Parts: sequence; structure tokens; C-alpha cells
Amino acid sequence: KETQEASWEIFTLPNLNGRQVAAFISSLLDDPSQSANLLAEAKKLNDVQAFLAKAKEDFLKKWETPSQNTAQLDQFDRIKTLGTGSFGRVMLVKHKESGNHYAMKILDKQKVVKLKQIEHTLNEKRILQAVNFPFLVKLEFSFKDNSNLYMVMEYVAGGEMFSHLRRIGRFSEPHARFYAAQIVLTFEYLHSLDLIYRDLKPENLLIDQQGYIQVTDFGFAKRVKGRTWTLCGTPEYLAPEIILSKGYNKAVDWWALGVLIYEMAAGYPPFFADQPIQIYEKIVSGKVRFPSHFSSDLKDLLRNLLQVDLTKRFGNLKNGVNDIKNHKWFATTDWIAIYQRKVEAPFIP
Amino acid sequence: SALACSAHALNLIEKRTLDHEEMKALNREVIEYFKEHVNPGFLEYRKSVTAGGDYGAVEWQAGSLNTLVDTQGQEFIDCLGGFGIFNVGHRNPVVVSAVQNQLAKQPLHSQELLDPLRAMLAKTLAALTPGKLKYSFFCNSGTESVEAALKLAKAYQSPRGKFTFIATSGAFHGKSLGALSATAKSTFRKPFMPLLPGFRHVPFGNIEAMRTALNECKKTGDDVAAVILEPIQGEGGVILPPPGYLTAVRKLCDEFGALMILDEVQTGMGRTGKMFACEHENVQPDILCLAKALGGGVMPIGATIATEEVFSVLFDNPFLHTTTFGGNPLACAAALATINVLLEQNLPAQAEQKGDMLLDGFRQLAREYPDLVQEARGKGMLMAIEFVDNEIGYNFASEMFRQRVLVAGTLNNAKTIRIEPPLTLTIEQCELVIKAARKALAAMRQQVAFYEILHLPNLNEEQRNAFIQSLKDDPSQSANLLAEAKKLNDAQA
Amino acid sequence: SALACSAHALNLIEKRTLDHEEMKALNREVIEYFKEHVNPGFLEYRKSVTAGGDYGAVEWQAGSLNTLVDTQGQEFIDCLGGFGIFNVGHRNPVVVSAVQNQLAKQPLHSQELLDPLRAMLAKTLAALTPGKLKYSFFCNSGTESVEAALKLAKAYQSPRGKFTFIATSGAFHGKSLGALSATAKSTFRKPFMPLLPGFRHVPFGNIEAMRTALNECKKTGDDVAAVILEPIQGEGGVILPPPGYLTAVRKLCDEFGALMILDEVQTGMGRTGKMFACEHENVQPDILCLAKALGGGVMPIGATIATEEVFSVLFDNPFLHTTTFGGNPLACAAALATINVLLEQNLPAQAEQKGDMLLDGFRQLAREYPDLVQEARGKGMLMAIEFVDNEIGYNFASEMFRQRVLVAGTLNNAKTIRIEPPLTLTIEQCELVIKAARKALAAMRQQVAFYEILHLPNLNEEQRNAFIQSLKDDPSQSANLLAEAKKLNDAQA
Repeated sequence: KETQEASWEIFTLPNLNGRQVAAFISSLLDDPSQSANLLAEAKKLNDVQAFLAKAKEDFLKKWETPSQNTAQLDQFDRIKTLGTGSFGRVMLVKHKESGNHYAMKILDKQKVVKLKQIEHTLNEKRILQAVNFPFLVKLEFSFKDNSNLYMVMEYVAGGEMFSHLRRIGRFSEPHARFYAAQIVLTFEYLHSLDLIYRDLKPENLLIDQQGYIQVTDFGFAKRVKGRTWTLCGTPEYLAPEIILSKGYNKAVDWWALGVLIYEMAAGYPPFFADQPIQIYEKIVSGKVRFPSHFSSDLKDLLRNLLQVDLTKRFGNLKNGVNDIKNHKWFATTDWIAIYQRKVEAPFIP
Repeated sequence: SALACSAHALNLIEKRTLDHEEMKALNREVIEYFKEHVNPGFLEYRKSVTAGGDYGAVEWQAGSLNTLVDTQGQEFIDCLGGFGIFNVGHRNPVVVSAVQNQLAKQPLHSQELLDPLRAMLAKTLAALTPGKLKYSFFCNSGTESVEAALKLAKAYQSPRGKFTFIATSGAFHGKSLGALSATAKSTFRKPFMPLLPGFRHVPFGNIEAMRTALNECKKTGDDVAAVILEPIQGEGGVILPPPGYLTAVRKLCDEFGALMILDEVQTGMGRTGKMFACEHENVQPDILCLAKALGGGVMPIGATIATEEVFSVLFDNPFLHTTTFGGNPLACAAALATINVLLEQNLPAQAEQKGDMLLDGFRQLAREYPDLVQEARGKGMLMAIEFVDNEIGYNFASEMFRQRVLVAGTLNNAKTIRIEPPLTLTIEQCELVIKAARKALAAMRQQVAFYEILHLPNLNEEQRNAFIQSLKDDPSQSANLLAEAKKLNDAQA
Repeated sequence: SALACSAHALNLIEKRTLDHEEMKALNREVIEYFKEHVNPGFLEYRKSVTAGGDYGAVEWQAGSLNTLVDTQGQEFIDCLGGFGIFNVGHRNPVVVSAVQNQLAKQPLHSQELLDPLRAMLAKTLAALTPGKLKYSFFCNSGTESVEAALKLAKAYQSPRGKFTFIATSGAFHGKSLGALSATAKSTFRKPFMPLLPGFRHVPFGNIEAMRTALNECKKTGDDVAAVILEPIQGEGGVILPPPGYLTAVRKLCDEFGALMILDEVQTGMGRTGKMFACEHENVQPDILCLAKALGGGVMPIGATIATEEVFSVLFDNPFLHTTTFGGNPLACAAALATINVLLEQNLPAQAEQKGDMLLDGFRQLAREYPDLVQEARGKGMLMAIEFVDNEIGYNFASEMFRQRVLVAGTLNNAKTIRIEPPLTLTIEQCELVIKAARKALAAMRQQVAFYEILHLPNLNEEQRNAFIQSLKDDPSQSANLLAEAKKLNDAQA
């Protein structure tokens, strides 16, 4: 009976399907000892998916009719000029009403049109405007005038992961576990809104004042329902399907995670050659032999994520995201606490 | 201080709406007090707390005629009607103003000066009641009703050497020691025994039996003073007696010179189709007990109407049986209002068409789920569904509670549930109810089936999982997948 | 038709004043109906018709807090207070609006959802009651009060093998069969016997007696379940027990493990000076019965408060003792209003100063007419004058009725009259009363003397006529002329 109580509670979860519940019932039937732990997990899962419901509804609302001119230029005071690109330049600004600091991106309308970047710009903005997740850069304001476009971004001090990875050389697996876990949750979120990210690389990973991650480039991300073909991205992180020129989907993101983890734990990418065409060869017939210091569990996950057989790839099975969340390498990670930001950062810049 | 507690409750009466934390506040005191000053048990066995939610469902105010709204704003359809109280609905505008008028003039009487409304009610009731029932006595409840009836019969019959009283098994008549001597359930009686000497029970609906009781008593010199019964056993589970019974009891009484007492406490005031249930067989008792719905859900009241021959006992010493609050003006008000409404919008006639559309509606549901329901039954707007288990029954009563449809049954006594919505239930709310009970019956069948799939011993986990999968994905197949699992479990048997 | 009779009474509720023939009309129906549907006896024995006048004194509406106005417009001072009902006066504005508020929200409860006012009252009463009295049960009257008390004691004590109940001679506790087993007057009990087995009466105020009852019962294996008594016998004629009695009963109970039940139905709610009479000797009972004035003369109500040790019986099966209307919201309202008023304007304290000024006022009158009054007695605003005859008594109660001062007593039971005016009686109305009783006592003494002069046999007509002459010309000499006539009748003896 005591077990039967926890059984019903698992089945009463509306957010959970037949497959999910039947999985918590089995474990209960087989382990009436972990009854409380099995019912607990069931509740996390339910709750967890439920929120994704509120996340999508909230996304579409903004995705459908997007915000425009949420601020104007004479609401800020130029402090310093942080950086310059081809689009224009980024300045540190102070919001006169609050005294808050942002990194405003000025991009010359006419310079964009030349660089043939009209779509990327529009798509990046429309995505950023609609998105909401802790590990993503937050577009606070957005506007334009006669001469240029303005994207007012939450300023976060701390370099790229690329340059930082050069400094340390390689991260200890607990360090890489902390970064992976964030990219995972980020990807869960984005996939939910039917968005491929398509541009995961250390360069697109900024580090929080809090030492957590912020994901920073969206020129490539697509709201894809079925399959797409545009190839964009860095050779090392392309899934074989991209190269091979057969349609792809959100699976591609999960491949890149694999590559990203490998690099953080090894100090170099798994498929690497002097010249690219060659990097593709090595990717397609996907033989990836690990370093010696690589944990067998970490090896098991990488063998799963880096899998040319996209019907055999972790991320796109029936349990989807949960497969690598429940993997042996991620037993020591508290996902919801990672989410809250209540986990001790391994490094603060 | 008591001064403190009085004021806080006094200001809350004045408040008409609540902030969500003003709500939270309330519900936690009310649970707290119920545990420490009322009964902790009502928190254990009642469906308002078991299925309460995060908070219990504390009452707040009436919605429409048929609806009730708790402290959270959740609106409930009353298919309980306070167990036969709310016959003209909650706060029936015609009753509420008759009360509020009378409240402006004089709420209670002095007990020395001829109070006019007690004449008017005594008169009206004389008019409204079949045959030679002429005099009304007025008390406060259904139990005080029966008690006075017992007292009338007694004072009448004891000079004639008759002391025994036949009542019927399953009969409910009141919880006060006198009525509890005629009330029949074991549970209700045992702790307080010894009760009144000389009360003997016979089976209900059995005229062959009651002859033998009346005759055995005759032979042994213990002749029967009076026979007391309800037209339908209400609490007794909506037991309908065989056609002709009430008429045949009436002769049997007349044959042995025994007074006939009719407890129309729960079937009075138009619930069964007629103004009084004893009109379906056109039977006139010597005494008639009324209450509940006589007070239009506004006031508490009980009336005892009797023939002149019988009520004469009280004539020579009118103080022999008094009560302090009986027949007070504003209770009187309420009844005349209720009696007026019932004859005006002619609600006994409504009771019969809504009472058959509903009940049929239930015995249909009852064919579709014979694995959860033995039977549905009723007569006009008094009806009940009988389940197989108290487990199941409390599960039905509770399930619909959450569907914001308020029905009977408590945690343990719940095998048979009673449906007693106001006679003012709209045809729109009428379906909404049969619909809610259909959803409810589905969900329970799901859960019932769910367990059935699990202890299938010959069935392996691999197969069981496939069923549980399709069960959650398609609760409609709860019957199909079940049959498929049982057929599979027998294949490996 | 009943439809007809309902409407006519319904429109009369609406009417607030009456044309003199609209009056005549009324009073004649009301007498007519009382004779044919209520009781003809109340027309025979009541002072409202005997001394009615051309018409009876049919009630109409409340005057001020202490006054009542009939259908002719005659305003009465209530020194009856509905036999201890109207403690805070008629239509106390604070109670009437608490009721009318609650009437706007929800008059009666559903019986499924935790009703908030029953917690608040249960709480307040816990606060208001001495010692470990914690749980309240709610019913509708004073009789239902005692019945539940008997039931609590029973359910508590029968598992411990104790079934006998001691009550006291002269005790009144209710007219319903259970309470009537403890009520003591012959008249009230005899027709309905046999009542509950195992109730034995002892003399009131006699601790020496009650020991012997409790002990005899012990010896014979009929051990006492509970002892039930009123703090003052109210109806019993305002009998005051000897100082120390209630305290000494309380130990006697504790010694024999018998529950102590206190019937504070007529001495509760501040009438005797304290909120509860059992506070004068600071005695805590196991059970406390309340009613009457708990409903602020607006609502009917009864409360049964008990220790936790005793009320526990109902915890495990909370449905063991229910009532249909008990604790309904708007009755609850009324009490909290009444409880608030009583503590605010601190009316128990008023009860003691008005209660001694009055009573002293009566025992003065009682010295001046020792030929018509044996004694006056009371405790706070519960008091009574004892005359020598029922003849005389009904003559007092009746005389003042015409002086528009409403006191107790009926045609036969009237030897001792009871004075129970509202606790809100002004000092102005306070004299007006003692004044009215002085006029009354004069006029009766006149008539008494008048006859005395006539059967003086030795006295001749010539002399008798001289006395009758000066008697009518000087009613003040009614005592002098009398003595002169008796002295003269003895001269010719």
C-alpha cells in the first residue's frame, strides 16, 4: 500500500506522459525503498516540463508581435567605448534614471546593408527580444534612429571561454561539468521553443561576474520546425549531417556540446587538422579516440553525443534531453540549483 | 479575551469580500478552531478538507439560488441542499425579505401576548395538509418535531393503556434521546442506551411483518400506542417502499387503534413531487412531522400537525408541552414565505420533471459503469446513487467536490451517496451535474483499472508498462487496455 | 387556499401600522385561529385574553429596548423578558445588524464546508467559560442543550459502567423526552411516562441528601453517571440554594467520579450578576448548558460546552451526535453580537445593581402587604414574588398587565410570579415598575378587604354599608375600615 500511494501520485502528474510515468512506476515496483526518491524525481520532472510550458507561451507572445523602441538615445550617458566591430562599436553606458550600466551596440544601417547582414541582424534581434534564460545575454533595450540601430545589452565583465581555456590549457572534469550543465539547460530551453542554436563554440561563451555562463551570438540561430540546410558554424563543431548536405535539425546542437565538452576536458577539439576540408573527413567517419586521462564515464557520454548515427545520438532518443541529464557523468550535478545559480562557481574572473 | 474574539468575528460578518491573504488567514483560524473547540474529527472525515486542496473549503456566502461560494471564490453547485433543507434555493429573495421585514418589527415573541404569525402558520398548514390534520405545534428542528409527536401519541394513548411504539429498521427520526429511541441505526443508538423502554423495530416496506408485531404485542398485553415511519427512508439510503405500503400501514393502524405518525422531515415541502410524500398514495396520518425545508433555508423550524382528536390532549393544559423558541415570529415569517413560493412557482411540479430527468440520467451512467455502481434510485428531487464500496463512494463524492459540485457522503459512511439539489435547480445546472458525474465516473474507472493492471501476477513488467503507457495517453481505453491485460495475464497463467 | 392564507399573512408582515378596524380585523382572526389551529386553552389560561379587554393583547412589534407594542398601540414594559430570553432587550441594534449582515451573506450552512462562525463562537465560548470547558456543541433550544449534555455524559460514562442520573426535585431542564426524564414536576412528566430509565430525584439545596443518593447507588451497583442541576431553580420558583452548595456538589461529584452538569439555561448570559451563575462560587462543571439569552432575543440557539476529557467521546465519530440546524451562521452571528454587547456595556454589572434595587423594592412592598405576600426573592435580574394563593398571584400578574407592565403567571400556575426584565431596563422604568406593583397591591388589598367586610356575619347591613361607603370613597382606609368592621363584628359576636 505504502508503495501504491507513491505509484498513483506519479501517474497523477499531468505534465508527464505515459512513457515517463511508466518509468517511475517500474522503478518503484522494483525498488519500494526509493519510493520517496522516485516520486521525488517524478515531481521534479513534472514541474520541470510544466515550466517549459510557461516559457513557450511567454516566448510566442513576444515572437508574434515583437517590441520596438523600448528606449531612446538621450536616455543614456556615454561612459567609455568598449570595442569596435565592422558593424560599428560597443559603448559602456549609464541609464540616467537608474544609474545601471549596459553595453550598447551601435551598428551602422548603411554598413550592415553593404556587409549583406540585414537578415542576421533582424533575426538576432527578434530572437533576443523574445528570449528569456539566465545563461543567455539579455537584450534590455532596443531602438533605432536615422543613422544606426541600437542594441542595449546587460554588461557582464569577464572574457570569452576561448581565451580563458588558452590560459588554463584544459579544465578539470568538475570544471567542465559545471559549464556543460549550463549549456545543457540552455539547449533544453531553446529546443523547446523549436530553436536550433547552430553556433556553439568557446568564443560565443562569456563568463558572468558570478562565474556562470552567458551565451552571446544569435546571428545564426533559427526557428526551425522540421529540417534545415544552411551551413554556418565553425568546422570543428559541425555535426556530420551539416557537412553531408542532408537536412538537419536540433540534434546538431547536441553534437556540438559533445565537441565542446571534449575540448574543455582535453584542451583541444576532437576533430582537428591543419586544413578544414580535412577536419570534415575526420568528422564524417567519426572515429574520435580520447586522451588517456579521460574518465570512462566521460568517454561513455562523448561516445553517445558524438554519434554520426543521429538515430543513436544522445539528445534525440525518446527521453530526449533527459538521457544525458540522467547519464553517469551527470549524477553529481544539481540541475535546478545550477538553474538558480546557487552552485559554487569553479572560477570567477 | 472573549471580548476580543467576539469583535474579530463581528467585523468579519461585516466584510463582504477577502484579499487572498485575508483568505489564507481565515481558513487557518477556522481549521485551528475546529480542531480545538469544535471537533477535530470533522477535519478527518469530511470531504471539505480531505479534498480541500491546500486550504479547506471554508464557506463564505451564497452564490445564486443553487450555488455556493467559499473563501477563495470557488463557486459550488449544491446537489446536497443541506440534506433537504434548501428546497427553494439559497437566499430565496421572497423568503429573505419576509424574514428581514419581520426582523424590523419583532424577531421573537413575548410568550404572553397572542402572536399573530403563529396563528397564520397554524392556519395555512391546516389548509395545506391532507384530511383532518388541523392543529400545528411549533418547535425548532426535526428532532423536536418527532419528540412532540411521540409526546402527543403518548398523552393520547397511555390513558387507553397503550405504551409500545413500532418504528422501522433503517429509520432515522432524530438524535435526541426520545427520537433516538425510534431511530434505528446501531451506531447512533448504542452508546446512549438504555433509551426509552418499549420501542420495537420491524423491517421497512414489509406489511406482513408489521401485522405480526402489532399482533404479538396485542397477545402479550403490550398493545401498540403508535407506529412511526418515514414515507421514504432518506438517510436510510433513499429506500422506496413497495406501492400500497403506506396505504396498507394506514389500515393496519386503523384496525388495531394505533396512531400513525409520518416523519415527513426529509420528504416534506415538495421534494418528492407532491407537497407531502404521503399524497402519492393519498394517505392521512394522525400526526405529521415537518422541518428542514419548512424554514426556507433561511430559518430553523419544526412543525407537528395532528388531527383534532389527537391534539385535544393538550387543550386542557396547554402548557403540558411548550418550547421556548417554538413558533417565533421570524421563523413563522420564513415558512409562510416558503409555503407561498412553493405554491406560486409551483415547485413540487418542477421537482417531478427535474427529479426524473436527473435520476434517469444517473441510472444511465449506472448502466455504463456497472463495475462501480450497483444502482441509482429516488423519487422526485430526493435521490441516491449506490456504489459497491465505501471506498468508491467516498471517491465519487470527493471527486465531484473538486469539479465544484457538492454532493453527500463522508469519509466512512459513503457507500450510497445522496443527491438532493434545490428544487430551483436550472436545466442548465442539471446537465452540468450529470456531466460532472460522468467525468468523475471516468477518472475513478481509470484508477480502478490502473491497480487492476498492476497486480496481474502472470503479466510481466514489459507488458504491464505498455498498458500503463496507453492508459495515461488514452484514459478512454481504460476498459479496453484492462480487458487486454487481463486476457494477456490469463495467457501466461 | 393555502396559497391564499400565505399571501394574506405575507402582506401583513409588510404592513408596519394599522387602522383601528384593520386592528379589530386582525385580533379576531388571531383569536379565531388560536382556537381552531393552535390551542383553545391559551385563550382560557393566559393573561392576554382574560385581562385582554374588549380585544386580546395581540403582539405587534418591539417598542424600545424594554417595551412592547400590541396591535392597538398600547406599550408594555417587559418584566418577563420572555422568561430570560431578552437579556439585551428587544431588537438590540448591535444584534439586529449582526444578524442582518449575516443574512446578506449566507443564513444557513451547507453542512459540508467548514463554516467560519461556528469556529468563532466555539472559540469565544471557550474564552468566556470558567476552567477547562473548551468544546462547544451547538443546537437550537434549551431542551436540545440538555439532551446533548445527557448524551455526552452517557457516551462518556457507560463504558465505565455508570448509568444512573441524579437530578433535583423542582428542577426544570426541558420538555423533550430525554430532558423530561431529569425535569421534576409531576404535572409535566406523568402523561408521557415511562421516561428514560435510571433518573432519580433528590431535594435541591440538600448536600446531605445527594451524598446518600450517590452512596446508595454505589452500594447497589447502580453507580451514578452524572448529576444535573440548575444553579438557581428558575421555573422552580427562583429557589436559591444554600451558600456553598454548588461548590459542595462539585466535590461530591469529584469524589464519586460522577460528571457535573450545570443547567445555566435560565441563569446564563449575565442575568444573576455574573456572566454565568456558577461564577459566584467559582465552580467549574464538566458540562455547561446554554440557551435563551445566548440568541440575543433575535435568534434561537443552544450551546453545550464541555471539558476536553468529556467531549473527546465525539472525536472519533463526529457524527454520533449531530443536529440539522445547529450552529447555523446567522444564529452564530446573533450570539457573538450578544456576547460582545454583554461585555462592552458590561451588563452583568448592570444586572447586579438593578437586580438589588428592584428586589429590595419588592421585599419592601412585601413588608407592607404581608397579607398578600409571603415573600419576594431573587439573585440579580432573576427574581420572584411569592403570594399566598394562586388566586391572588394571578390577580397581581393580571392587574399590572393592565397597568401595561408585563409579568409572568398564568391562570392556574401563578402562586409565585417571576420578574425577569431585560438587563437593559432603565432606572426610570425600574421605578415605574415598583410603582405599578404598589398600585396593584393596593387595589387587590381593596378587593380582598371588600369581601372580608361582607361575610362578617355578626355585622349588620347598616354597619356594613357604612364601611363599603368609606371604602369606595377612601380605598386607602381599606385596612382601617376593615379592622373597624372586624372589631365591630366581634362586638356583636
